[PDB]
Formats: sequence, C-alpha cells, structure tokens
Amino acid sequence: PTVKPPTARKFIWTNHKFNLSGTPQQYVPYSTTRKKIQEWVPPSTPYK
Amino acid sequence: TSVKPIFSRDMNEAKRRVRELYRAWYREVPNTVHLFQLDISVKQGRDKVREMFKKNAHVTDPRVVDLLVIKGKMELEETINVWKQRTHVMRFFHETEAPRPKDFLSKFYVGHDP
Amino acid sequence: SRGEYVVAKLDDLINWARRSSLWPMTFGLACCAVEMMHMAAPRYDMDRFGVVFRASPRQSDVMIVAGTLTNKMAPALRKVYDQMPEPRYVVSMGSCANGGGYYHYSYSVVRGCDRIVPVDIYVPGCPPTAEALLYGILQLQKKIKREKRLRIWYRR
Amino acid sequence: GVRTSPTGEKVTHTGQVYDDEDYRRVRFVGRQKEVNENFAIDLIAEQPVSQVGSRVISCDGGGGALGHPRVYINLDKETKTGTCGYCGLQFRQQH
Amino acid sequence: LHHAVIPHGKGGRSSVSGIVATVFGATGFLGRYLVNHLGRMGSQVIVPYRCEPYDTMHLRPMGDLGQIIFMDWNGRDKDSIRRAVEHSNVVINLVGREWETKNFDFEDVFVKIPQAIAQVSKEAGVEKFIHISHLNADIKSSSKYLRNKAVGEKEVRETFPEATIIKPADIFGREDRFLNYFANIRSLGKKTVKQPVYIVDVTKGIINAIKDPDARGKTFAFVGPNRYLLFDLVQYVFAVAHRPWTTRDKVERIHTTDRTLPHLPGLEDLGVQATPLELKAIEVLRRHRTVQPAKTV
Amino acid sequence: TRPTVRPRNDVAHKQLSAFGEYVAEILPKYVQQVQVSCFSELEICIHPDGVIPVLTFLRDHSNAQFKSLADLTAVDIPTRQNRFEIVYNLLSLRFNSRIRVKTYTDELTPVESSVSVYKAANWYEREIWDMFGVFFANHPDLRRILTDYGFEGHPFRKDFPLSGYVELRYDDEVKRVVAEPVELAQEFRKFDLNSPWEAFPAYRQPPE
Amino acid sequence: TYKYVNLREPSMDMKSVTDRAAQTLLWTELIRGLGMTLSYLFREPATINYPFEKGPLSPRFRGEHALRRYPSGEERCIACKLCEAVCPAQAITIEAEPRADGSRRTTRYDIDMTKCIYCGFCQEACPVDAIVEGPNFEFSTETHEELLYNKEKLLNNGDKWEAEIAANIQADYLYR
Amino acid sequence: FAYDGLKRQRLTEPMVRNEKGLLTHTTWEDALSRVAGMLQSCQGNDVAAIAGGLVDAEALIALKDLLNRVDSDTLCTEEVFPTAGAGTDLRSNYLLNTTIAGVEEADVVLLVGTNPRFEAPLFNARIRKSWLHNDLKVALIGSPVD
Ligand SMILES: CCCCCCCCCCCCCCCCCC(=O)OC[C@H](COP(=O)(O)OCCN)OC(=O)CCCCCCCCCCCCCCCCC
Ligand SMILES: NC(=O)C1=CN([C@@H]2O[C@H](COP(=O)(O)OP(=O)(O)OC[C@H]3O[C@@H](n4cnc5c(N)ncnc54)[C@H](OP(=O)(O)O)[C@@H]3O)[C@@H](O)[C@H]2O)C=CC1
Ligand code: SF4
Ligand code: SF4
Ligand code: SF4
Ligand SMILES: [Zn+2]
Repeated sequence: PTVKPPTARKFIWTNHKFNLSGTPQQYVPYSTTRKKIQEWVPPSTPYK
Repeated sequence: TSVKPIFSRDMNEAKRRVRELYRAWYREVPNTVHLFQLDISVKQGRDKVREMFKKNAHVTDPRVVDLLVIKGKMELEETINVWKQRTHVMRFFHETEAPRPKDFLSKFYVGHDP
Repeated sequence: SRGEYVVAKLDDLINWARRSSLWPMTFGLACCAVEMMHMAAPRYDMDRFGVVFRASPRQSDVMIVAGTLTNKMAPALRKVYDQMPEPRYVVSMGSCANGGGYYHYSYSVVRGCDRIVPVDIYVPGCPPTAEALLYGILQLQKKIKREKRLRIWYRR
Repeated sequence: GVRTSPTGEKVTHTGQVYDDEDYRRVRFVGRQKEVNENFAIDLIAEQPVSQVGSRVISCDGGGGALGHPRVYINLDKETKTGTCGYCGLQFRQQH
Repeated sequence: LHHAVIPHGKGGRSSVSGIVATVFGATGFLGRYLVNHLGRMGSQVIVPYRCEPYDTMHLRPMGDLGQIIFMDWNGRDKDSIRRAVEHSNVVINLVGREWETKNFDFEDVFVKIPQAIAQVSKEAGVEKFIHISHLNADIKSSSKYLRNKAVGEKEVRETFPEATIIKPADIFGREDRFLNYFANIRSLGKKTVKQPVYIVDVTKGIINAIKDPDARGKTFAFVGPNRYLLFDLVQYVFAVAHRPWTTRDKVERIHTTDRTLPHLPGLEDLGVQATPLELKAIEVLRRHRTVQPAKTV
Repeated sequence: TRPTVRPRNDVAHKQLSAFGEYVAEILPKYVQQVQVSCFSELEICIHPDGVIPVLTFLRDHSNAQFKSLADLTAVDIPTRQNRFEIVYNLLSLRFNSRIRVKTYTDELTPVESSVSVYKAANWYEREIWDMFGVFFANHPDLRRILTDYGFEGHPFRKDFPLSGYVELRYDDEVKRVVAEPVELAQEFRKFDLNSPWEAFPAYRQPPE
Repeated sequence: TYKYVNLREPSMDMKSVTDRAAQTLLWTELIRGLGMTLSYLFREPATINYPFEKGPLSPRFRGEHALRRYPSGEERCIACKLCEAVCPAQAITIEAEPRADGSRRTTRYDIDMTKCIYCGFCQEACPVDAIVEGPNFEFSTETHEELLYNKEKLLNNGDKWEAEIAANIQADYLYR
Repeated sequence: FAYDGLKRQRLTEPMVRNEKGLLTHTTWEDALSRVAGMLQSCQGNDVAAIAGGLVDAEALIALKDLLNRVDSDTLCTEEVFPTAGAGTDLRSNYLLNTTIAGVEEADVVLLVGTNPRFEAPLFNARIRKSWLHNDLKVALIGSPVD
C-alpha cells in the first residue's frame, strides 16, 4: 500500500480494530427489525 | 386382497412370533439393566416392555405385525450385542421431557396445540 | 500484597506451561480432519508451538471437534470428553461442529457440538483453513494466558 | 446520524431499539451493542443532484460492471428529481 | 406483560418460557440442576459468577443460544448485583459455603449477601425472589451455619416481603456433600433423625414455586419422604458403596436432627412428589464402588 | 446444434434397444417394460417376483455378463400404490455396457434379497431397509446401517420430515445424551420455486 | 495402454542371487531409507513463521462476509433476496421495507456463519455486488452467537475491509 | 389491503379491571375465573350475548351452548333482521337465493334499498358482467348512487 495505495472512501475505518472476541467490545447479535404486531393500549380513564 | 406374506400366513402364527419376541425381551431385561448399569429396576424395564407391546396391540394385519416383530428383533439384537449405549436404551424412558398437558384446560393455557 | 504477587506469578507460570504445551485429541469426523492434517503439515506445523500431533484421548489437553457431529456418534463424543483429565478445552472447527452447518436441518445431525460439550473456541469455515485453525489454537492459548485460577482461589 | 433512546441505547439505521422494560437488553450488559454509524440514508442525501441536459439519463452506479444494472431514468417531471432505484443518486434535467 | 416475555413454543430448548432468571450461585450444586431445568424450558438465565470462567463451562450446553448470560459479580458490590438483576423477572439466591473462608464468613455468605441481593432486587423492580435456607435453621442452634442462616432468612423476609423462602433438609444427589460425605468418611451414630430430600425434587419445587403465583410470601420445607436415623442411614451408605476435609460445624450439623415443621408446606403443595432415597442412592453411590434398605421411623 | 447441445449416440441407442428386445423375449414371465432413454440408457422394468431370475440371467448369460452390481437404489414415489421403486444398476465389463433393472414394492410386500446374485447387494438393500423400510427376504444380516440405534422411522420416505422428529443434546441432570422432540431455532424455509409455465412440451401429459 | 506393476521374474544367476542375499544380510534398502531421511534432515524446512508470516492466498479467496457500499456511502444492497434464494445452507435471512426516502433497503440482513458453507454463491448471485465474501479468515470467536451476524456486523465488516475488498474485486472482476 | 389492521390495535393478553377501574393485564386463569363466577350467578335473562360482524359459526354455536346451559336464549347480532312472520325459520327469506352465479341467468334485477357497489362489491361486479354481456336490465329503489 505504500506503492499502490487503496482507494480512499469516507466510510472506511480509519482505525483498524483487531479481533475483539472475549473483550467487552465483542459482538452481541440482535434482531435488527422493529416490532411487528402492535398491542392495544387500554384507556387510562375510568369506565363508569 | 391376495397379498404376499412376510413370515405369517394368518394372525395365529403372527401372535406366536409376537409372543416369542416378548419372551426374548422379558428374559433379556435383567441382563440389559446389569450390563448397561441402568438406574431403573428390572420391574420398571419389564413394564416398559409391556408398554411397548401394548402400544401396538390394535393391529390386525399379519404383515404389519410381522414387520413389528422384525423391528423388535432388530432392537433386541442392538440391545444384546452392545451396539446401543446406555443412552439408546434410556431413550425409551422420556425422562428429561416435561409432562405434557392432557386435558383441554391445560392445553388451552400453554398454547395453540390441540 | 505479597501473597497476591505470589499467586499472580504462579498463575503466569502455570498458564505459560498450559498454553505452551497443549496436547490435542482431534476428532477426525469429516472434511475438517483433512485441514487439521494440514495444520500438522510442514507449512503450519502445530508441533513447533508445543501442540503435539495426535495425543491419546486420556493424556490430551484439548479436544478439537473437527467435522460433522451426528446423532449416532454424539454419545461417543461425550464419552471421550468425560474421559479427559482437567483442564480440558474444546475447539469447535468448521460449520458443522459449530452450528450444524450444511447439514443443519438434517434429521441425523447434532446442530453444533455445543449441544453436547462446552465449547471454548469456535473456528468458522467450511473448512476453516489450516491457518485459520492455527489462529483458533493461538486464540485458545491467549484464553489460557488470562486464566486466574490461583488469583480467584486466593480471593475466595 | 445515530441517535439515542432514553435508555441510553443507540438506535440503528433501521430504527431498532429495545424497550426499557424489555429483558433482552441484558445481552448488552457488560458488552456493547454493535451499530454502524454510517447511515446510508444520510450519506446519499449528501450527494448533489446531477444537472444534465438530456431528457433520459442512464445510471450504472459508476465503475461500469462494478456498479449496478444500467437503468434509464426519465426527467420530465420538474417538481421531482430523477432518483436511481439502485444507488439513490438523483438527477435533474437542467432546462 | 411485555411482548418479549410472553411464553411461546412447546416448552423445549428453543421455546420461550417468559422466565428471565438471575440465579446467584449457579456455579455450585443446586445451581447446576436449576440452570439445567430452567434452560431446557427456554428461559433467559442470567448467571452471575465469581469464579474462573472455566468453572462455568458446564452451564453452557444447558440452554439455547443467548439464553445463558454469564456476568461477573461481587458479594460486596451492590452495583454488580443491580447490573445482574435489572432485567430479570425472577431472582433465585443459592450462595452458600459449608466452611467459612478468609474473606467470607457465615455472616457474609448467609446474612450480608442475601440481604444485599434482596434489597437490590426490591429496588430494581424484580417481581419474584426465591431464598434457600436450611430446614434446621435456628437462632438457638448449636452450629454457626444455622444461626446465621436463620438471621439471613429473617432479613430476607423483612426486606422482600414476598420472598419464597425454601427449607431443604439435606439435599442428596451426584455432586452433593451429603452422601458423598458419608461414602468418603470411612461421623458416628446417635439419636439424630434425618429425612434427606432429592435434588431434582428441590429443583422442581423451585421452578413450580416460580410458576405458582400463590407461592409468593410463603415458606416451604422441602423434605424427603422417609425419615431415617443417622446411624442406619450411614450404614445404608456404606452398604450401597460396598464398604466395610471436615470441620466441627459440619459435625454439629450432621448430629443435628432434621426438625418437623407441619405448619409449613412442602414439596407436595407445589405438585412435586418426593423421590425416596433407595431409588437414587445406587445412582449416587455407583461411583464409589471399586442391598437391604434402611429402617425408617 | 453443434456447440452447446449434447451429441446423440444413435449406435448405442440401436444396440441397447436390440438387447432390450432380447431380454424382453428371453424372459417374458417377468419383463413388464423395456425402454431406452434419449441419452442411451436401457431400463428393464420387471415384476418383483422375478428379481432373482432376471438378475441371475444378466449376470450369467453369455450375451449379457453383467458381472458388476454398480448401485442398488429405492425411490419413494407416494402417488403410486407400490410407492417404492427398487433400482438395480448393472455393469457388463465384457460388453462395456450398463443396464438398469427396475421393480416395485409397497411397505408390506417383501422383495427377495439379491445377495445370491450379487454379494455387493448385502449392504445396499440393507440401506434400503434403513432409509425406506423395504424388507428383503432371505437376507443374511438385515438391520440398520446408517441411522442411529434407536431411530424410529425410515428417513428417505417422502412423508418423513427433513429434520426428524427427535434431536439430541447432552443433559447434565441424567448425565446422558438424551433425545427430545425437535424444535428448530430457525425453521427451514420452504421455497415454492416451480414456474407456472410449461418447461418441456415433449413431456406433456394428456389432460382428463 | 496398460502396464503390469509387480510382474518381474527375478534372475537366478549367482550374481543377482548374491546381490539379493547381500541386500538381505547387509540391509541395503534400509540404508537407502536412512539416506533419504538424512537427506531431508539437511533441507530447509517448509515452515512459515505464523502469525508473522502468512500463507499465500488469491484474490478469489472466500472468507468472512461483508455488505458493501457504493462510492458515496450508499449501501449496495437493494433487498432483492437472491443471495438467500441461492444460499445452499439457508444461512441468509432477509427482511425488507421501504425506508424513509423510498429506497428498497433491508432491515434484516442476517448471516448465520455457522450454517454458512463459505461457497460464495451469494456474492456471485448478487446483482449489485453488495454481499461479498471477503479475505478475512482469522475471525474465530469464543461464543457461538458471536458467529450470528446481523446487518450491523456485516456493514461494519464492509467498512472495515473495503480498502481490500474493492481491490480484490478489481483484480478478479474480469473473470466474473 | 385491510391485512395491516390485522397487526395493529390487537388484543394480546387477557385484561381485567383493577382496583382503580382500569384494564390491566392478567392470566387466562384469573380472567376465565372472573367471568365464570359471574356466569354461575346468572340464570334466565340475566345473561345475554351480542355477536359481532366477524365471528365464525364455531364460536357462535359455542357461546349459544354456553348460554343455553344457563337457560338463556337471548343471543343477538348487531345487524337487524326482522323476526316478523317466518323470521329466521325458513332459510329462503334471508338468503341470496338465486346465487351470485345466478345473476348471469337473470334478465331483470331489482335492487331495493342497497348500494351493492360498496356493500358487496363483487356481487356488483357480477351484476356489471351480466349488464355487459347479457343485456341485464337493472333498476334501483333508493338514493341515486353510482
Ligand atoms: C515470590 C514470587 C515468585 C513466586 C514463584 C515463581 C518463581 C519463578 C517461576 C518462573 C517464572 C514465572 C513467570 C512465568 C512467565 C510470565 C511471563 C510470560 O508469560 O511471558 C511470556 C513469554 C513468552 O510470551 P508468549 O505469550 O509465549 O508469546 C508467544 C510468542 N510471541 O514467556 C517466556 O518468554 C518464557 C517464560 C518461561 C517461564 C519461566 C521458565 C520456566 C520455569 C522454570 C522454573 C520452574 C521449573 C523448574 C524445573 C522443573 C523441572 C525441569
Ligand atoms: N445439601 C445441600 O446442598 C443443601 C444446601 N442448602 C443451601 O442451599 C444453598 C446452595 O447450596 P449448594 O449448591 O449445595 O452449595 P455450594 O457451595 O455448592 O454452591 C454455592 C454457590 O454460591 C457461590 N458462592 C459461595 N460463596 C460465595 C461468596 N462468598 N460470594 C459469592 N458467591 C459465593 C459458589 O460459587 P463459587 O464456585 O464461585 O464459589 C456456588 O456457586 C446454600 O445456601 C446452602 O446452605 C440447604 C440445604 C441443603
Ligand atoms: S464445516 Fe464443512 S468442510 Fe468442515 S467438516 Fe463440516 S462439512 Fe466438511
Ligand atoms: S446482498 Fe445482493 S443478492 Fe442479497 S438481497 Fe442484497 S442486493 Fe440482493
Ligand atoms: S457463502 Fe454460500 S452458504 Fe455462505 S452465505 Fe453465501 S451462499 Fe450462503
Ligand atoms: Zn444508479
């Protein structure tokens, strides 16, 4: 990369991180979607 | 309705083979509890054998019970020769499984299964 | 304190001897055995890390589960695991040992060896290369390097 | 343009964040929620609208065979720009 | 009730039970089988561990992916306890030592740590709390163990008023220190009467106490079905095991009789039938081999 | 149709059609169909009472000499009343040729074991017991060969599910690998991929 | 068109008989084996010094997955689900919706790296070069669920390795 | 396009009135017990039912049998059909007796008091297909709707 540098981008990591597994910086998976079914919210006023 | 048999000509020879397979299992159960060092009693294993024979008691087809006798001889052969481990013998006893809901109301409470 | 320094240095000593003398028992289940045989081949050479080639399962220190675990062999895997002396470690090599892999939805495949044995290092690939498996072995060595058996024993 | 819930959790580019009373935040306890802080919806907004003198423009995302399938965009509406369906680069007829 | 904590599935490994459980002391003997029976339902089990992570490895195949969250904690750090219990809907305490150590005595393990866990679990909004005392816990007891455990039970009862407190008598099992104590002692026989309870019965009682809403604020006494004298119990242990580390607190507790508390419910009021000693003692003591049953009272 | 199309072998097609007529007229007691594929493979569909007389013929006859059993196969086709299709693949090293002997059975009718003709069949049809449930009569050691020891069901039957009914895990309560009913954390996603337009007009079946 | 391995009838003259007997009594082929082993003792071994020296790879190498971006920051994935229709392991789970500017974009892009067979049908089925299987092979984890990548982890692998991935695609794309 | 109301405003858990008079979530045991304790205290006209617009015949005959154990016949629908005369005894005076398909066989259709474009839009599509291909004569008694 000193002779032929990589083509720069605004989104490439300027700080390369090594393998973070076993550290508190490790990856934890999760569902990246929102909630599908919406529940009914009962009225906060009395019914009499 | 004229079919080729497996071993039995009618249900009497079929019940004879069922009965001899039951004799072989009944004799084998104490040896199985000993050499697999199972934590069940001999009576508990013999009750399991009686359960596995009464589960198929509704069958009136000689070919179907001939295949049940053949598969029972195969299971017995896997038991006597130590081909099963302790785990394969104890899979007849569904011991880690929680008891299933039986009546309507508990099946209603747990979920959607009929 | 003084005893905290002593248990720190003794942890460093015993972790050095345990990570620098790993003895693997490799389950040659499937295609991952070929790539473990390349991790023992001259290019990568596990033996220069103190990682011997094919220790017996009763003197080995780590069990490399290299291949597909089926339902017919899972009690044999658990038997060999129970017969290992402690400290014993488990490297899961390849997708079938990790999570079932290409045979995940099969009727006869244990969906990952972690349903059977506790796994320390999950090495991903189909197969992971001999360089990637050697990476997983060195990550296991780094995991042993930060063990605190005597420090936690001193603090209990 | 990452933002933050009242729980302190980062909201992703989808809009995903756990509720406060959701137990599944316990997976990030002692660890981190890996989010990507380059939101593509903001990064394609940063691109300028290309003034072209044609009526139909072709976009392949640049790079030739390293972009997307080449599409043709009509520029006869003057209220709306002509947005590419693949790369989001939007075009305008200059007249 | 939140949508993620609604139960789903058929109660298997990949199912959802809606039980978000923080088991303090899961690295021990009761926590082993408790995390087993929780994780096989599909419960979110949080394991706060104090020890080496290696000594938690057996807890890892006990549930589905992500259903056991290991995290560090200290008994004298309330911040770590809050970090462990702030998402749980049930907190089970199982912290115990048969012997007092240099950094923790019985007052630390049985009084300070359970009151800290119960206070932090009260002020974090945890619905259910389960405490595990001993059957023979008494202020005027001969052993320091049972005195401090009676003190800690009183403190847990007065800082979590709905705490299900459970009294096992003498838990036997594979990794126990009751039948494995007697098989490796090679103390004596007195007028001491015991009814030992089986560990799977205790685990089913704890999980049915989670599932029963009426078990809140109660106090259960998990006892075995058969009361034995100490002497013929020890002779039955040496009869099954094919035979011809201690302190005086354990000597006082082995010669302490298992009391009878009929005013407290037991295993049967949670729906658990008590498994007798003779159906499981061969399973326990088969490891010690290189039988006429014991006399009940 | 030169570069991208497979060349047709008319010489082998004529020779295999002639030898199929030969086998069909020597053994009319059992031969039900004889067909030759467009890529020149001869299939002799026979009656299941003539498994041994046909195969002993092709193995021993001086114009056949099918001395090799390459493969033995069952195929579950549930829309037939005889759902299992037993397929013998035979190799004549003398005449440098291959033949296919096909027959049928259902779950309950036994097929005669061909270990008296090809001892190679000893495991193959045993695998047909394990995967499909077809029983083979007068077999030396008929038992399972590939499934686990307590395995219920025959897996390559098409009514058997992809994942099974049970799955294993280690359980530390009973200190044992145990079987439980199968639950998948992600279900196998079923893809309906078939196009509603007819792909091959040559294979069109006549309507009702 | 064939040859006979081991069909040599040996000579029975006293010369060859005494040659074979001297081979029997003086262990000629055993010293030949010792000579070949001694020959490899003085060869330079083939051992590279890992981790400092690395095994040689090609730009086609199929390692860790990464979701890419166009050279403006816009992500290349237009939510078309070809990579999960082609996926032989069904390792890819995709759910999509129109985002706030109306672009066809994913909300769920999961790859189970423990189902994945690393065969690269996703990168060759992708019409817009979004999913690629990059050059990273040293990504072993300590936990099973760390190998269950969501869209955030894959876009971070893209942002992490783009300077290498773009050059590998640049070196290989005229073979594709 | 109404399948997305099928994922909003949904009832997911049993609700009972708490001590403040508000609906709070509860279990099935509590909710079924608090309904059944009131159902055991009813008899005759003390209990009745209203059937909504989207109820299957299984739940309809279920609740009919349940209220007939209490000796209650008062089970109603929202949509008013007159019980005068034959009522709901003969099926012929509350059905589309011809058929939806029978519109293709008619020659004169008289629509009375209905706007079938929005009340039964594919029934109106069948009337339009008969209008187009069979020269159907349609008359409407009611407001001049489109
Ligand atoms: C009161 C306080 C003291 C308490 C008692 C302790 C007395 C002294 C005991 C020995 C020294 C203890 C410290 C051990 C090493 C700690 C530092 C360490 O781990 O250094 C790592 C370094 C190699 O780095 P590494 O991580 O392997 O990197 C891989 C390659 N890049 O490692 C190295 O460079 C090599 C490390 C060698 C360790 C020491 C040598 C072996 C032990 C000799 C003494 C004991 C055995 C005596 C003889 C036994 C029978 C033969
Ligand atoms: N026979 C029995 O087992 C019976 C037990 N009980 C009670 O049940 C409870 C659990 O019993 P049991 O499993 O057998 O006991 P164990 O000693 O086997 O387990 C105790 C657990 O608590 C942890 N722990 C102990 N001391 C501390 C401390 N100072 N700080 C933090 N964690 C600590 C241990 O972790 P680590 O490994 O890190 O030390 C372990 O996980 C105890 O309170 C005991 O008194 C009651 C009746 C019978
Ligand atoms: S993960 Fe793949 S390549 Fe590796 S052993 Fe399994 S099937 Fe073979
Ligand atoms: S990664 Fe490519 S193939 Fe997969 S959905 Fe996105 S654009 Fe389509
Ligand atoms: S490399 Fe193959 S198995 Fe892996 S995600 Fe891509 S298509 Fe699926
Ligand atoms: Zn474009």
